[PDB]
Amino acid sequence: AFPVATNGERFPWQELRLPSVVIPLHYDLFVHPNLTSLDFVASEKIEVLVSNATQFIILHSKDLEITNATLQSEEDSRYMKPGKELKVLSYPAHEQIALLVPEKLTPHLKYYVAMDFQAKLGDGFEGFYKSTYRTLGGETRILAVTDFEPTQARMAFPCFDEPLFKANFSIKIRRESRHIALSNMPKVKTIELEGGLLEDHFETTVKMSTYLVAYIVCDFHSLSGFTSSGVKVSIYASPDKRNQTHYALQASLKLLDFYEKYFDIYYPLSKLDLIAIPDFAPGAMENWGLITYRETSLLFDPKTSSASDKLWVTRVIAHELAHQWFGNLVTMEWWNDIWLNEGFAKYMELIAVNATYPELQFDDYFLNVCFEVITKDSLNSSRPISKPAETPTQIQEMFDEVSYNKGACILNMLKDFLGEEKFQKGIIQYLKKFSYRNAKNDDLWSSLSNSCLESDFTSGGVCHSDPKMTSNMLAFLGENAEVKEMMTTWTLQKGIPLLVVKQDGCSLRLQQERFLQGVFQEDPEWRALQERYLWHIPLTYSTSSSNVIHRHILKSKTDTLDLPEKTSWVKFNVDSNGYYIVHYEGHGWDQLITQLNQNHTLLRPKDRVGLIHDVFQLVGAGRLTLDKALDMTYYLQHETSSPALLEGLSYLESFYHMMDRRNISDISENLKRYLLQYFKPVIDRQSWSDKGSVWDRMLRSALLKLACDLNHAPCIQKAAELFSQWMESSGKLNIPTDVLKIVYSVGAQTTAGWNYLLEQYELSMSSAEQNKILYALSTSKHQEKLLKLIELGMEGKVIKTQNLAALLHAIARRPKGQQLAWDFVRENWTHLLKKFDLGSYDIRMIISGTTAHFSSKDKLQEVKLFFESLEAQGSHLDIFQTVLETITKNIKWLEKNLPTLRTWLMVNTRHH
Ligand SMILES: *[C@@H]1O[C@H](CO)[C@@H](O[C@@H]2O[C@H](CO)[C@@H](O[C@@H]3O[C@H](CO[C@H]4O[C@H](CO)[C@@H](O)[C@H](O)[C@@H]4O)[C@@H](O)[C@H](O[C@H]4O[C@H](CO)[C@@H](O)[C@H](O)[C@@H]4O)[C@@H]3O)[C@H](O)[C@H]2NC(C)=O)[C@H](O)[C@H]1NC(C)=O
Ligand SMILES: *[C@@H]1O[C@H](CO)[C@@H](O[C@@H]2O[C@H](CO)[C@@H](O[C@@H]3O[C@H](CO)[C@@H](O)[C@H](O)[C@@H]3O)[C@H](O)[C@H]2NC(C)=O)[C@H](O)[C@H]1NC(C)=O
Ligand SMILES: *[C@@H]1O[C@H](CO)[C@@H](O[C@@H]2O[C@H](CO)[C@@H](O[C@@H]3O[C@H](CO)[C@@H](O)[C@H](O)[C@@H]3O)[C@H](O)[C@H]2NC(C)=O)[C@H](O)[C@H]1NC(C)=O
Ligand SMILES: *[C@@H]1O[C@H](CO)[C@@H](O[C@@H]2O[C@H](CO)[C@@H](O[C@@H]3O[C@H](CO)[C@@H](O)[C@H](O)[C@@H]3O)[C@H](O)[C@H]2NC(C)=O)[C@H](O)[C@H]1NC(C)=O
Ligand SMILES: O=C(NO)[C@H](Cc1ccc(O)cc1)n1cc(CNS(=O)(=O)c2ccc(-c3ccccn3)s2)nn1
Ligand SMILES: *[C@@H]1O[C@H](CO)[C@@H](O[C@@H]2O[C@H](CO)[C@@H](O)[C@H](O)[C@H]2NC(C)=O)[C@H](O)[C@H]1NC(C)=O
Ligand SMILES: *[C@@H]1O[C@H](CO)[C@@H](O)[C@H](O)[C@H]1NC(C)=O
Ligand SMILES: *[C@@H]1O[C@H](CO)[C@@H](O)[C@H](O)[C@H]1NC(C)=O
Ligand SMILES: *[C@@H]1O[C@H](CO)[C@@H](O)[C@H](O)[C@H]1NC(C)=O
Ligand SMILES: *[C@@H]1O[C@H](CO)[C@@H](O)[C@H](O)[C@H]1NC(C)=O
Ligand SMILES: [Zn+2]
Repeated sequence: AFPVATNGERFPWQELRLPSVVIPLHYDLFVHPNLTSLDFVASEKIEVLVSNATQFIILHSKDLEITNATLQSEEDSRYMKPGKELKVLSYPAHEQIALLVPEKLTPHLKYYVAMDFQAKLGDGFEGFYKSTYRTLGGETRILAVTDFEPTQARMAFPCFDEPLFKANFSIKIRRESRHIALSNMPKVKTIELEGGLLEDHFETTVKMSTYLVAYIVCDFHSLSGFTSSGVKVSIYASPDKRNQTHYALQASLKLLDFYEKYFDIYYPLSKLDLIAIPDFAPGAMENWGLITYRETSLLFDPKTSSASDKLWVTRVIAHELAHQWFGNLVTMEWWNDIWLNEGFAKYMELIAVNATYPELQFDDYFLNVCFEVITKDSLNSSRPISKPAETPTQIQEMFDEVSYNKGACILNMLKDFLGEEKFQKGIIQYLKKFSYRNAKNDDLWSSLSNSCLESDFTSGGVCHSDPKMTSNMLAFLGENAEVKEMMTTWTLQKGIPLLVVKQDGCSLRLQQERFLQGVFQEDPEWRALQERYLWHIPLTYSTSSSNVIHRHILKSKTDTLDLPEKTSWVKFNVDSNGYYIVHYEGHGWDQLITQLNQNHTLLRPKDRVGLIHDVFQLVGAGRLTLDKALDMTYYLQHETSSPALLEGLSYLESFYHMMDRRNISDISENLKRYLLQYFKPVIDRQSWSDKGSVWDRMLRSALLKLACDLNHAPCIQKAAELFSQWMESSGKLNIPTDVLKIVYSVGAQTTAGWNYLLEQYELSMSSAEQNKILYALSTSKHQEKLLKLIELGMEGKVIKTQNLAALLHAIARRPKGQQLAWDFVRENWTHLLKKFDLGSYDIRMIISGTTAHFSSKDKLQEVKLFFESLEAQGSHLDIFQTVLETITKNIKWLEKNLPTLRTWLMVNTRHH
């Protein structure tokens, strides 16, 4: 048959997508939450318009007791005040309710749908839920906060919980006298009810999707300032943490300005609120006018927050602010095109931080975003940027490295192609065109391809007003359709192309092929995954003679350009701005490496980190033996650009940790030696201080951490000295932030230090400190402590459970812990599920956070079996395949190149 209701009747409607016959225009929403009962009583009146006559209305509701349902109208006199009662049937399987009407409704007539509902405050990071913080005095205090994206709005009021059903919202909220209440838009009025309660009436909203509605009740304080635009920006936090909001304010004002100018679009609201929520699963959520954060994302305290931390805090404020346009002013049509929000937001981070905090050096850190997402696009299990999704759980999965980074990287790839100007003018022509409504994937390429430059040029020139037929316009319309084709290739093909370059004297044979990790070229598995995959890759290259940047658009599977000067080497994808790996056949890889050991300044600094990255990724592909990737780090002795230095190193440091976790002592013991010597010079220049530039500071941290993990006797001596000095000061002497984490994890290696550290985790007012303390706590050798941390996190009283996920991962990466963590997950999967949504980001990082590092044929089968057991019940996530392929990639990489690592390091000890 078809759906059956809770009362055992029927649902008029069978799909989980909603019906487009009734569409909502306005929500009168009223919420009265009682915070000492931990429940809420609410009501709502939805002005709807029906386009096609109907017998039944369909909404979403979940875990919501509905206790009254009427229908009124002022255009259809049958439902004239008071109005006839409706009868509701709940179909909990699609999270839908059906309101059933007495008489067929009239097309083109507005009705008001009214419901009273109630529920207990949720206790789990979604919906309208409870949250606790700690005061400085030791008091513990409660607030209630909403988190809705993507589909939990339906858990706090009945509604049409899809983006595109955009409406206006009117919120009134009732509160005790000791609380305040915030929501999306500033408060108009506060009427005093008679018992002493208060009713906050909020300015009603501009048209917006449901997942963005927010309300909060709490007792936070705030610092306020104004933009040059006239917005009141206010950072809200726990009373005692108010100090820590100053930089949030500083940066968000500067940023909100920048965004307004760059988009040519004012922020539409009158207020903008940043609040720091103590219990909060995401990094932060872009509620229009009321942005919510983990404290670690928004709060900054200078005695304890690191300079990296400030870069982080500046990044997420950049990101959420960008959503005000990309997300709220323009929302994706459906969750397939979620990258239309996140992709653009991740990218604006870069332009906006670079624009407003050049000192934060964020342009040298953006290649990590692409590099990370690349190692997941090197597997078959990867998806494309736009993929269909229908159930809640699929939608949540849609928020991943792909939706965020691949989207942000191909954007930055597009910009280099079109140029900042022509890119900005296409962005404005899109946010302006789709303001207050929705846009699908294609719409974005359309307005970015039909972008005009220098305004309209001459009004009556090359743009839409009274244009002039010229052989430029036929190539402008031709170049416009060229780019709309090329991008659509990037957005619907999974994976990332690898371009093969062969230099045969003035002749370069270009080949493209999907890049694949843990699969060789001579294999049965490889030429069947080269199915139909072909991209329009906009190439770039500089030769060894001239610094000229040539630019060709390869649209074929083979192609040949002609080199005129025919010189020493040729570096493709200059500055690395293009989403693709280049591998040189012949002596190409050999010419470039010698160039690095001779000068190395003959290749621009981005070219280098691209090479370093490209090189090692290609031994993952079998296309290069490991001794040519290691041979490159020899020039790091002279390397002066910190980015290249740190990429080089991490690769080396990855290996050391791969050698531990297994017992590969002799190799691990030699990596330790090839690092501590041969990078001794640079390590020895490092201050134990916060003095220097941002990359100076970052490199000190990176390096001093390296030597103290490798038991380098001096470093561990000095970090100990600072630690006991700190503890013998009862916290009176300050440790420089940049060695703060290193000192705690050196001190943690003893039960004293450790127990003092755990005791001060519970007393610290700086969640930046607490986070560093946790890491240190996690680095303990005893499995007694490690497990106590784990259980403390489950409880959620001492270590708040929002950290459990990340805690498990710190433990599992370290050898004395990888097993404990993996055992704990399997022995508790059911229990862990009651706390998190399978498909929540928290679950996906517990699953891959304890399995991804595995690299032996035995562990693989534990997992394939554990995953199989999960699938058996109501369970399935894409992370299952990606974990497997990754462990596989590691097994292959170990057995193909381990003897070469072993032998390379042995050789090096001979020559020096
Ligand atoms: C969430 O729900 C909680 C309860 O679960 C509510 O808290 C209660 O709120 C009600 C109403 O605000 C309170 O009820 C009133 O309490 C008075 C007693 O207060 C004493 O306080 C001091 C002690 O220092 C004495 O000096 C004083 O004389 C009292 O002994 C009663 O006397 C009240 O009755 C009289 O006054 C009212 C006020 O106008 C009149 O209407 C009556 O006719 C009557 O003459 C009244 O019963 C109750 O005390 C609160 N309890 C607690 C523990 O706080 C929250 O208000 C609610 N919050 C929200 C947002 O909904
Ligand atoms: C629901 O939200 C929409 C926004 O998406 C509201 O539309 C906006 O309505 C206002 C006022 O009706 C328009 O303001 C303008 O102000 C100047 C001031 O003098 C006036 O001269 C203009 O003629 C205009 O009214 C605004 O342009 C409009 N914006 C959009 C995008 O439509 C709508 O009013 C909201 N509905 C309710 C019931 O609140
Ligand atoms: C990060 O911010 C800096 C600061 O604006 C950006 O650098 C600037 O980029 C613009 C456009 O790329 C430069 O304009 C052009 O410069 C070249 C240099 O010769 C010139 O020939 C062109 O005709 C044009 O004037 C601008 O000069 C440059 N400023 C500086 C100080 O370098 C940078 O682009 C930003 N990065 C990103 C990724 O947005
Ligand atoms: C690796 O290649 C770079 C680029 O050629 C080398 O830097 C360059 O070194 C030469 C000297 O061998 C410099 O020449 C000098 O130029 C000044 C005027 O600019 C002139 O007045 C002097 O009499 C002298 O001829 C050249 O300027 C310099 N390039 C830059 C940008 O400063 C680098 O030294 C090479 N690495 C080596 C040789 O180890
Ligand atoms: O950016 C957002 N919204 O626009 C945030 C997440 C965020 C905020 C600031 C950042 O600098 C980066 C990411 N966000 C997602 C959701 C609902 N989906 S979720 O599955 O529960 C989930 C949470 C976090 C997820 C994540 C986190 C890193 C990478 C990939 N993914 S994914 N709510 N807020
Ligand atoms: C909703 O109503 C509209 C308009 O009454 C329907 O649109 C008509 O559909 C028929 C079907 O072939 C066409 O021949 C007409 O030309 C359409 N007219 C208009 C004005 O759109 C629509 O099919 C109805 N859909 C549902 C699901 O009820
Ligand atoms: C539903 O509305 C009617 C209107 O007369 C009211 O009497 C009734 O108490 C309401 N139900 C509730 C508040 O649960
Ligand atoms: C916050 O700033 C004020 C002003 O200097 C100071 O009195 C207070 O002690 C500060 N608190 C912290 C934790 O820095
Ligand atoms: C690779 O992915 C494709 C499409 O997602 C799928 O058909 C194929 O089964 C995958 N490879 C393997 C070995 O299963
Ligand atoms: C490594 O080898 C030594 C040699 O006996 C052994 O005692 C130790 O337990 C091994 N470590 C692991 C993790 O197997
Ligand atoms: Zn986002």
